[PDB]
Amino acid sequence: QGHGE
Amino acid sequence: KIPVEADFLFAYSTVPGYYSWRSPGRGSWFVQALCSILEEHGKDLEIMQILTRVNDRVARHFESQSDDPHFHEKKQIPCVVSMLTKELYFSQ
Amino acid sequence: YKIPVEADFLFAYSTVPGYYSWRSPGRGSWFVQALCSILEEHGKDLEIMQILTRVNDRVARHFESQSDDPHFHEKKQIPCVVSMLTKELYFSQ
Amino acid sequence: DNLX
Amino acid sequence: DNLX
Amino acid sequence: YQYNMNFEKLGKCIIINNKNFDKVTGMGVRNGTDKDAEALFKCFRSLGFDVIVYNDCSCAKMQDLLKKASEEDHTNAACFACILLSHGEENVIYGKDGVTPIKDLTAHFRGDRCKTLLEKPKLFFIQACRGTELDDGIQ
Amino acid sequence: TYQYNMNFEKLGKCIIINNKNFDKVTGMGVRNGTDKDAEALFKCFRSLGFDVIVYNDCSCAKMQDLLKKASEEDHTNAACFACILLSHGEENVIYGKDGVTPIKDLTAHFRGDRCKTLLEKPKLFFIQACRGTELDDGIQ
Repeated sequence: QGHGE
Repeated sequence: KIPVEADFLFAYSTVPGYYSWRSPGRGSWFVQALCSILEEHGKDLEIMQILTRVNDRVARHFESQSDDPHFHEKKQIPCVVSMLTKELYFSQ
Repeated sequence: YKIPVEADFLFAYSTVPGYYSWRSPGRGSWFVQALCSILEEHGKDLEIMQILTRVNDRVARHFESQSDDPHFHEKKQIPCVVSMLTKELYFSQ
Repeated sequence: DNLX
Repeated sequence: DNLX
Repeated sequence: YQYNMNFEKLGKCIIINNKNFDKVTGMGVRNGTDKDAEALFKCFRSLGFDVIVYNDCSCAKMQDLLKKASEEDHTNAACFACILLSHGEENVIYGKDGVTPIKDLTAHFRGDRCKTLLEKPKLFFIQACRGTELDDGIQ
Repeated sequence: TYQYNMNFEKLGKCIIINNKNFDKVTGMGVRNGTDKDAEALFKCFRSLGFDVIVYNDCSCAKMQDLLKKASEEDHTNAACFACILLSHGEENVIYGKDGVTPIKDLTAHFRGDRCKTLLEKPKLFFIQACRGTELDDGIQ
């Protein structure tokens, strides 16, 4: 999945 | 080989030794928060993100009430214990 | 309008409650080995829980105790993360 | 509130 | 290995 | 880097909702708990869990329930979930008839005691006290 | 938002307590390999941008004192606080050369109401130590 600051 | 104790996650409503609050009309703080978050992000955030947002909601959007001065205006912070070995998403 | 005195703490334990923690006289404790390794590769781009989660998996899948004594032979370990954090922690920007 |  |  | 969720079943979810306790335990009625239960029954349902609720369980009941669940075949499940709502103290929860160590309830799912859940997340959400301390907050 | 505000003059203090030697009385042995952990940790955390400090063979009181003073220092200019404990331990306890002390008393120094300059800031504790005598035989 996408996890981003 | 896998540690027999691996992949467990305990999401407590409060830290060890402390009390855990529960509104007789709206239900406990932890569950209220866990539900409001799961209901909006349960399917798009990793379990730890979910539970961390629940921690903040139980810590900021809640404060005890009681005609007893000793139990008035108390606070609460949940406690997450992860022995998980991967990211957890309830989807895909 | 207040904050819990216990909030914002995070305890990254090398092992779970009631268990021993393994350490290699030559290479150092497993947990620390794992932690540093991961931190070196992702310390500045992964969230703390992602980092520690990968450390758990690493400790769990990359280590097995060696000992002459068969009672302490081929045993495993799993770290334990306790979060009271109320936000995502990143060591960058 | 109550205590659990 | 040792124990801690 | 992600738990494989590709199974036909997300998993089972045991919600234990203890509201009423035996006058001997000394604990009072946990009002609003039924609201939590129902609230949880929907969330976890929406998530994909085949949830079932049990009310005012005895410590034995809670043990058998979790024991049996662990002895179920989770081959086609991604994970497992369990929610405990009750009175509690450090390391333990109340049954309508007393207190039982949380360790015993959960130990049943250790890798060497439930193969079908090996390498699959085992989730426990616990709403209950863990002592008698209070947090007075700050600022 | 959802991320701890990391925009401070400095990331923060990183206190490492490297306990390798213990008084014969404690019955604890020399923790060989701890110097390597301490070295790798120090480098690692210095790398992150933490101000690293390493203490060695600490007495129980020294550990209590060392942390208390740190909680009294001014943290206003730091994003967070980190402490790493490398030593012997049993459930809820860590060994000093002296003997045994509660982990809770060690960390309590930084609770919201006792270290206001770290309020709303993340307080991390990495702990390499035993917490009992059980062993994991693993499975599969």
